[PDB]
Order: sequence, then structure tokens, then C-alpha cells
Amino acid sequence: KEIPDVLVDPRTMKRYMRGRFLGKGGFAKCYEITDMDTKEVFAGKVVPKSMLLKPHQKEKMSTEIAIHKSLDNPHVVGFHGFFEDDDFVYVVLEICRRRSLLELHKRRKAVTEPEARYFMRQTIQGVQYLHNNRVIHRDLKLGNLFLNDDMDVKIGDFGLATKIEFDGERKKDIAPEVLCKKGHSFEVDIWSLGCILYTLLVGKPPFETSCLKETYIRIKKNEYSVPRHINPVASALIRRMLHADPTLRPSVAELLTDEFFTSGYAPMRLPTSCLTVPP
Ligand SMILES: *c1oc2c3c1C(=O)O[C@H](COC)[C@]3(C)C1=C(C2=O)[C@@H]2CCC(=O)[C@@]2(C)C[C@H]1OC(C)=O
Repeated sequence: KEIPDVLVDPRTMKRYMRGRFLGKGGFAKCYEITDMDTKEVFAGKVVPKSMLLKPHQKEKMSTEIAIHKSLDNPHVVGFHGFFEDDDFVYVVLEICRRRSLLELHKRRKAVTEPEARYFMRQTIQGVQYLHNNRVIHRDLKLGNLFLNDDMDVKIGDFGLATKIEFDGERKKDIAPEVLCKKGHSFEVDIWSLGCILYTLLVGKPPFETSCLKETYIRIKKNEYSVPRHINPVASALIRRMLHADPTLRPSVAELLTDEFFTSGYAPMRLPTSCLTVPP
């Protein structure tokens, strides 16, 4: 199935011109799309109906779209509408031309402490908004923290996001709670954030190994080592964020007010040079 040059929808009746290829993920291709009337650029997510044959797969996406539709926050990827077609499902999103924190990390390795502060603060502010709206991301990673031209963090990929419907709800359908199938809520996002902060400051993920089975065992037994080179203040925060007990992990609200975010220089802006070299 060939993707149309002009993407049209019955609802808004706006015309989107399919342009520059931006990348793919899980056989879902993404393109730089331009509104043929207003001339504003968006990231057009194109996913084929041949991938969503099973009603199980149709659902997921419907939950993903529903959750993302509700969201509006300067640190969450802007959702600007979706529409079906004969062959494809098109999702219109805020465009992030500067890839993700994963591409930055692979190029930079261990970043400077002030950079970690900047990136984490914006990400946590994003996660706080999600948690205040009873949304758990569940898949927070460097590859999901997208960057725009101004180097602002935008959280995306809600393909594993859920809504907490009631108080004290534990979910059964990566943190130790999920691997043990014991039940989880908001504190799985804090765990992931701890992994991210570790990876930014150290240069490598805390549980990474060549074997997938060995990685899961280390998570279960809480086997990681924050190197001696890391600032004790940052080291203390990581250990609390990655606590074996989900209850002893800090809430998203007390993350911002931690010593780490107040002890040293916290830049309010970052230049695009941080993609390749230290500032
Ligand atoms: C599924 O929601 C999104 C994406 C997919 C996908 O197929 O891969 C990537 C994400 O990789 C983890 C997709 C295309 C991307 C986005 C997305 O929401 C981003 C949101 C804002 C943006 O600029 C997008 C479209 C970039 C894109 O990630 C890549 C590969 O650049």
C-alpha cells in the first residue's frame, strides 16, 4: 500500500501534504506533514491497517489515542488530531526535529551535571502533569524524551500508558513490580526516571547487559552500582528513585525540590550544540 501524497480527513477537512521522512518505529512510519492551507508543520504518524487486523491491536491504539487526546502540556508531545482512511490510520503530532535524548546520549555519553539537571527537570515537570491527571506512562526512556529546535523535552509514545480509574488501584496487565507481576501504580515512572538520570550522568544504563535474562535478574535483586565518580548528592537521589520498595521511592512532587536540583548550576536554556559536544 502506497502512502498518499496528500492526507485528508472527513472531520476537520484540512489537507496535509506528506513530506520529509522523519523515521519509523514498530513498522509505523512517520513523516513531516504540512497543512496545505495554514502552512504549519506537524509530525504525521502513519500506521497501516494491515498491522491492525486483529481487534486486540485495534483497541492498544484506541486507548493510546484516547489518553494522548486528553493531554496538553509544554513538556508532552502535542496531540493535534487523528483520522482513519481506506488503508491507514493517521495521527497528527507536534514536530520534534531534534530526535530524542537517546541520540544525544549515544553521541555524548556521560553529560555534564547541569545538563542532567535541565533535562530531568523538564521531564519530571512533564511526568508530574501526567500523574496529576492520573496517567502513568509506564515506558519512560531516553528514546521517548523527544527534543525540538529549542532543545525542549517533549514526552511521547503512550503505547503502554494507562489511566488510574480509582484510588489505590494496582495494575497487573521496567520496574520490579511489573516483572514480579505483584501490582503497580505511579511509582514505576519514578523508577524509569531514576534509570534515565543514572544513564545521563554515568553514560550507560544501570542494568544493561548483553543478555536480556541477566538484565531482568539484576532488576529483581536490585543489582546496580552507582560509580564513585558520581556526586554523592546525585548518587543519593538515584538510590532513592531506584529503591526496591515502591513506597520508599520519592513522589514526582518531591523530585523537583531535591538537593540535586538546587545544589549546583541549573541552566534555563540549552544550545543545540549539546547534541554533539559539552556546553
Ligand atoms: C510511534 O508515536 C511516535 C513514533 C512512533 C514510531 O513509529 O517511532 C517513533 C518513536 O520512536 C520511539 C515515532 C515515529 C516518533 C514520535 C511519536 O510520537 C515523535 C513525536 C514527536 C515527533 O517529532 C515524532 C513524530 C518523532 C518520532 O521519533 C523519531 C524516530 O524521530
